[PDB]
Amino acid sequence: KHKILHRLLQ
Amino acid sequence: KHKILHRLLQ
Amino acid sequence: HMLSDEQMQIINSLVEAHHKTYDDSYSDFVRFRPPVRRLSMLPHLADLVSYSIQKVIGFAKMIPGFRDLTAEDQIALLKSSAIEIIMLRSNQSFSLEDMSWSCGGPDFKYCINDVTKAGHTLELLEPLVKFQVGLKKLKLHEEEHVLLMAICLLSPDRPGVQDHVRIEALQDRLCDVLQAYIRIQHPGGRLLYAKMIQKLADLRSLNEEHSKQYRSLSFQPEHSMQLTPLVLEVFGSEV
Amino acid sequence: HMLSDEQMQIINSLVEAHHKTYDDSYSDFVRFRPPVRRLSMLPHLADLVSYSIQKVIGFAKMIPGFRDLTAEDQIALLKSSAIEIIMLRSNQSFSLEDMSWSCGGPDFKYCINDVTKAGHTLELLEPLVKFQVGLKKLKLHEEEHVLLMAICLLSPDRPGVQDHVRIEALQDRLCDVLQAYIRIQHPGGRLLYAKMIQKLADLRSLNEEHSKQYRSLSFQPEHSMQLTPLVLEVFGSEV
Repeated sequence: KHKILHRLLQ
Repeated sequence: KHKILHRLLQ
Repeated sequence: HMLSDEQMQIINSLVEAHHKTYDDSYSDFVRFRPPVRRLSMLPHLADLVSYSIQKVIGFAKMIPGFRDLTAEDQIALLKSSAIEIIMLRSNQSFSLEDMSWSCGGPDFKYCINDVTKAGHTLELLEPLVKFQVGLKKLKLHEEEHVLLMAICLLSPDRPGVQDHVRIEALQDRLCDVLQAYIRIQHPGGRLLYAKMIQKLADLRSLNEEHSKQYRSLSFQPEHSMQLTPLVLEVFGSEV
Repeated sequence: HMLSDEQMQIINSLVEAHHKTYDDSYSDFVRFRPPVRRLSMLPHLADLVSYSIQKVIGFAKMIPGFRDLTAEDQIALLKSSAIEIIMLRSNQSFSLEDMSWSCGGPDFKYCINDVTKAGHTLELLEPLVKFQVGLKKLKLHEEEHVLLMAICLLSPDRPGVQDHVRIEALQDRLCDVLQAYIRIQHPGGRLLYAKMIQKLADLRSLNEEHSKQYRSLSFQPEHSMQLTPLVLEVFGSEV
């Protein structure tokens, strides 16, 4: 998943 | 899943 | 006529269950992430809702006949009604005086505006107040309020319920005690019951509306990250 | 000799990236769930760590050559080094005077004891202080401290890394600038470099130890529910 990290990484 | 609910429900 | 023992012991248990899970001083609110007046109230309100779910679960566990349901139906009932029960109990902190939820000094007084800075709009925040007002006006006895909650929770018409027949039976028994109590102990309450059951229908719209708004919020990771694991689990779609 | 332009512009960027993501006043800490002295500090420290991850991500995004990596390797590097980078930056708030992390009045001063009321024991909390002390003693320049962090983050020896050759190259370039800088600008630092690289090895043990402790904590839902979505995601095992 890693939904949040993908977002924070732009 | 519902790991937390199963726990809170004892 | 007059109430029976079995019936009355349902009331003792429910009233006690509520007392054991609702604090009129709202002292635990200082442990939540502080409120801040995109969506600055989201962090604090997410903690308030999270806290509430925990409380609604402790109450549910004490509703007679609930612990006998399958872990699955217990989960299914909690997931679908949680928000409605949070709204019902919140009436206790609602003030017709200032149209808000007064749980403390200016810090924990919640206005319509605040819920907006938490991802919700006015268009649908409107029915919540109307519901709160209409409910407040019914001047329910603690016994009736605690019963309405137990009945709401035991609605057999919930997505994911299995043994809907047994749930249906339990909710029915509680509806008896509520009807009897109004008749026996509630002077001037001839229409009350019907008005209460009515409130259950209003809770469904409020529920549905919340689902849609919440769905949007949760799909945006910069927002869902502000929520709590329990909230994400209770309002989540995993089956 | 003397530093080159390319090298120096690496230092400008890193020093600026750190300034843009580290506040010496720790003013945002009031937004965390309040600290409480089973595992009463878990709620507050979970917010501190969560906040930090966000900061480590903003810093990483500004490390030259990092944004060019695949979204996957970026995630893999952050997931494995996050805790180490949190520990490195925390040195700035560490006090040899009182052996704690002083981020505010008595409220935000973190003792070894506190981390214990958050699921961690003394046996392994011991090496963290020793690391902090040894690191503090090296009296690093802001430029060296910000470099060590950039180097730690770009370790090619991380589970889940794909393009370990490119990561290896980037980390190497940064190691140059760090070595050159010590030589040119750091009077009396002949052994420093080796001492710094040494610290990277200590971070690995600290990392491994944390993993084990965290694993236990997360498997117990009554505890993991106290964590934040980001923490659960960064330290989670999903691949």
